[PDB]
Amino acid sequence: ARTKQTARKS
Amino acid sequence: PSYLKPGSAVEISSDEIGFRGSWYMGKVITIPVKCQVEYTTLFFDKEGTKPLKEVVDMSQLRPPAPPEIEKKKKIVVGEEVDAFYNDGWWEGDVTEVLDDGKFSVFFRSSKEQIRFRKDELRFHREWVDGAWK
Ligand SMILES: [N+]
Repeated sequence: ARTKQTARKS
Repeated sequence: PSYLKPGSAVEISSDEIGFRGSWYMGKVITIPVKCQVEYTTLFFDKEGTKPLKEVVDMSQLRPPAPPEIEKKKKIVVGEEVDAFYNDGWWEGDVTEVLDDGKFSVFFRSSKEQIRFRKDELRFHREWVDGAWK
């Protein structure tokens, strides 16, 4: 359920 | 390019901000220079019904990191590693080797400092012109 929004560090 | 065939397993990289230093897992979907990939670990939706697909640069792709003398080898202060984090592999440098056999890893890009278990780390490899290293 990882998304780009909750994976990005910035 | 042999590994870029539709169905092939690849690690994906980004030039995008916030994804500095990461290899995420995935597979090729179409090749035309840019091509289309489907992430293994990232989704459009928080509910995981739709695997994230993106159009990236071949420059941005690479084969699955090469695979028991390799994994039993000890990790040292100063070794370059990828840590499995946010469901992908992020490169940092080993700053501390800890008493319980855990490691503290510095991430130069995000100024983060995070501890990991050995099972959460793989040795960092580089993919240059068809060869590893
Ligand atoms: N990414």
